[PDB]
Amino acid sequence: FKAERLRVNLRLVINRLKLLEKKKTELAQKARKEIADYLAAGKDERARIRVEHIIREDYLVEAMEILELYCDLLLARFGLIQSMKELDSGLAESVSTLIWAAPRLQSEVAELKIVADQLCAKYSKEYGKLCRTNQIGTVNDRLMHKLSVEAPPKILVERYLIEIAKNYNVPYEPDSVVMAE
Amino acid sequence: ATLKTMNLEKISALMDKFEHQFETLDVQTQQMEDTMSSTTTLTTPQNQVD
Amino acid sequence: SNMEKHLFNLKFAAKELSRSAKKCDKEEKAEKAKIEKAIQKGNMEVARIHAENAIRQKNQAVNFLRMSARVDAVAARVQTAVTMGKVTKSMAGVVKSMDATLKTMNLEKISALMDKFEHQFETLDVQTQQMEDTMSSTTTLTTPQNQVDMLLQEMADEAGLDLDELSQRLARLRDQ
Amino acid sequence: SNMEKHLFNLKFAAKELSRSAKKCDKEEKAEKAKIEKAIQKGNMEVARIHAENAIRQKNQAVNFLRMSARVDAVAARVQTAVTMGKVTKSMAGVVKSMD
Amino acid sequence: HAENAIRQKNQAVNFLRMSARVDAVAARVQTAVTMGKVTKSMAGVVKSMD
Repeated sequence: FKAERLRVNLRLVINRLKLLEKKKTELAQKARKEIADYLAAGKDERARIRVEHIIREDYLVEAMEILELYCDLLLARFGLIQSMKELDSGLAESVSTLIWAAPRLQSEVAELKIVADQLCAKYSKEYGKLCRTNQIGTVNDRLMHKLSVEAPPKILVERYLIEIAKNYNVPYEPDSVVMAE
Repeated sequence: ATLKTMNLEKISALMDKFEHQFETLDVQTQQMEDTMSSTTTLTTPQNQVD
Repeated sequence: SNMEKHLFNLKFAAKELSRSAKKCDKEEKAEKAKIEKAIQKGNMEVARIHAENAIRQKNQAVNFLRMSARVDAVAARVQTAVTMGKVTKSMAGVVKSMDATLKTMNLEKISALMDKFEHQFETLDVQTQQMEDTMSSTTTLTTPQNQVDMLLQEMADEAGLDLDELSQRLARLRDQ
Repeated sequence: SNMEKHLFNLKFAAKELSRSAKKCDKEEKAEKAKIEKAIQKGNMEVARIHAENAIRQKNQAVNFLRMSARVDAVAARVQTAVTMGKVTKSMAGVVKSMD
Repeated sequence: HAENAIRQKNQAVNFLRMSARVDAVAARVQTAVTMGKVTKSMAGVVKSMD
């Protein structure tokens, strides 16, 4: 395969993740205002789903941060992985997590897919269209949970609502049924 | 069309080439500095300028 | 190219929306004055239609201003893109030129050429020294040494700063 | 040659970005004045759009100025290269003649 | 700037020395040319007198 292509694409992914992180942060800051407004107009479940979007976006941001960390680690040890044919223990987690997340963020970032392809075409032990699906069972659990697709816990959403109402100087009556459990 | 033609990878490669080219140009300038300082040395002593 | 003309059209539409908002503002003023001059005569419906017309003018004006700001931002972004593209094209051009030049005029060729320059001008120095010797030997009767020495000593004493028997004895030695 | 015209284009784009930043600055001033004259009449949304427009003009201006500085540096480097190349060509010529 | 000035001074004195030399040579050649014209005229008058 081409190694310089991988290196360049890693740098590009890093930069794109930085920009996207900043942008997502700004958008969240701008949407929290809308959430507060919806809270200040009777609508409660609506603002609930909105803050659900927000927490999902923030999980995405955290996952992108971790992914950027792993990409920078790979860019650092590039010289090491470019020579050896079999990956080491230090790069195993990074490679697995990145290859597992590539199809997840393939829409937001495209270079990540190319990175995953280069890594797949580079390795052969448990690597491929099907071998990777079984060899990606050692990816980061934290990122796996953050990037997962599941309805967050209602208690967390209620706490987010409470806080967003406190900061924006507006009232909010959290459901005791959720605050109890 | 432009991005498909002038992609990010092509940009990075081109910029690295630019950088290396001008580093080589610096080397050339240093080479010429050394030579020109060696040649015109009798007409430009060090003790006098000091 | 196409992007440039499209940018021009964007900025045109932007300032068009701007001037249209200004037009709507002045029309709002005119309607507000017409309603003033009409309500005095006891017309309630005429005033009502004038008022709603003015409110519509105001609202459309603010909308046009918002749209104009948006389009101005977009056109500014496109201008950034166009300028950056021109810069990129120029940088690619100079990259190609430098590649050709360096491939033609490499570092090794430079070093060799400069060494040749140096040696050539050293040889030229030798030539100059050869000509110095000859010209000093030729014009020696018209430029003795004793005379110039005496002149220098005298003019130094003036400006105020300090700086035959020999051959006969050599002849004595030759005779010995 | 090609390098010379490309350098000219680079410097042109540089000063173009510079004048564009100046244009954005004066537009920022104009918008700041328009928001002043509009907030007096009790328009909150109009002021808001004018304000964000002014902030955008300021940010784009500083960006254009940074880009202009970069391109100016690059064009200066290319000018150095072009001049050094002309000098090299002349030195080669005199070398051949002296030879 | 200092080394440039020293180089200018040295090149100036060198140019002055070279100029003096060439002036001496040109004066010698002028002597030769004038003497040659005189010789030609003397030969002419010699032929005429003969």
